[PDB]
Amino acid sequence: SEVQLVESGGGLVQPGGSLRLSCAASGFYISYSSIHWVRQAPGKGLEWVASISPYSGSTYYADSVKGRFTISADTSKNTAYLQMNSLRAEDTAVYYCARQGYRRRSGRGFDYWGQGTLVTVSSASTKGPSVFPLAPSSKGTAALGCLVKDYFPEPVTVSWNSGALTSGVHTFPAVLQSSGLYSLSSVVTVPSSSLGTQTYICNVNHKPSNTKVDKKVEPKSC
Amino acid sequence: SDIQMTQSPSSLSASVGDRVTITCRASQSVSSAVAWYQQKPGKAPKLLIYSASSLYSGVPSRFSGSRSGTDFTLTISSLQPEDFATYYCQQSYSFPSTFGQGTKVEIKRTVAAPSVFIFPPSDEQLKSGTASVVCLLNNFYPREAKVQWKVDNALQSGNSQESVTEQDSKDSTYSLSSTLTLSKADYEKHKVYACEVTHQGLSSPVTKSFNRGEC
RNA sequence: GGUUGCUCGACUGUGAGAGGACCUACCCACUGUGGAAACACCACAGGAACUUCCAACCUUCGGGUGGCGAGGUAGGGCAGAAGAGUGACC
Repeated sequence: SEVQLVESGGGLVQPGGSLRLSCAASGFYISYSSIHWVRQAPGKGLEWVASISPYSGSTYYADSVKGRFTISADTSKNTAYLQMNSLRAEDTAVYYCARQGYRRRSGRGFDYWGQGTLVTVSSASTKGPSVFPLAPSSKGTAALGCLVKDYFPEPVTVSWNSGALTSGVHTFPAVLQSSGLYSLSSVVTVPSSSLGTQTYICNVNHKPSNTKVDKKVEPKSC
Repeated sequence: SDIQMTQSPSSLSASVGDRVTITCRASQSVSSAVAWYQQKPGKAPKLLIYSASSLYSGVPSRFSGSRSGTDFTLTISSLQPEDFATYYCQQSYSFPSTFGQGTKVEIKRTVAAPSVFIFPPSDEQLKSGTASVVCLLNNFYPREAKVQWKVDNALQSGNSQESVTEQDSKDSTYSLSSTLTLSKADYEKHKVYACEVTHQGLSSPVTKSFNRGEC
């Protein structure tokens, strides 16, 4: 099917400020369905936010946002909007968009979801990651990686060899440095033989900063 | 007043091919306006059951919903490894809509000892005055592990941080990255940096280590 | 002048269990299914039950057909009718 949902308009936002999340509908027209926003604070659970009703434009709000958020839809643009004013820290989340399916088929279930846009209410300013190389050693497979240090806000993305190296790769979840910044590291394992002949580059992208870094990871120099 | 969805357990470890029952209890009658979702890390939710008992198009038959009064129960007759997921109930019988706090499921496999490596801080880093030592515990299970940093045989404390991967749904295992962090000055004070792993698969605590400077 | 038939009739009525079902149009409603539909808009089916009624149609006078939102607002139906007449008869 072509049925798709595309969120956009999230990111770092100061407390007290405003955003407007957009949701772009592809495989279906939103005018015949009910459309709902659902958020999820990091590593917390799903929280229902607002919804609007087909044929009536009736809007219903979670009470934790009532009077600070407003839901809406433009039929023509087959888009649904979400205006978030006077945001606070706890508004931080991935904000998902979902289609309540057609009653005859899926009852009141939410049968298609977007990939969600991440909203990051804080005053601390954006910084991009210094990227350092985790060099391998002796003792038939060894491991090498990259250290993605002291960035903010989430997310960064790591790929190896421009995505050509996918197998054996573990990009750890960021942890929160006491600087408030993020650090994380990615690691791949490879048979020791490839060391001298195989170029190994990690690719690090932190869009909030517009930072793209490519760090060639080579063995011990001596 | 808000209908509450109170779902238990918070978490569930089980074997492949077990039966797993997740329960949700609506604070008020919600008829059968209950639906069940499967959410795997970083992915958006997926629909499983929609009229408390009705299997969504394409969902495996091993899943099934059920109402009994205001008690709703999802039920996987036999776990497959892929079924690793946090599961949520939702009530859509009134407004505001409401979700359960969700139930994180885990695979279960035989024991796998951690592969262990240790990484000395990169030369670029030390120039900028920072010094991170990284220790890696690879592809092990069960995840409960104890990492201990010793600097010149001094157990460290409060200067390490670790993060853990989810269960590789194909592997059903875990990986961990414990990172010791110091000022360049504190780093240059000690020769030996050692990372002491204790795990059930290891009959003896494995230590990888290095000396500052060795090529 | 009684009495009583015949006609025009101001106006009042439509009576709820020991007893209220007349018609039509608007509005306004109450309840469920359905409309790509949790509310709103729409179409449709329905106003607990047992009963009571026939203002309505049909009848071979045996009985049959059809019919309920006690919501308003109007036009009518059916029932009275104060008054007008108007006869017959005493």
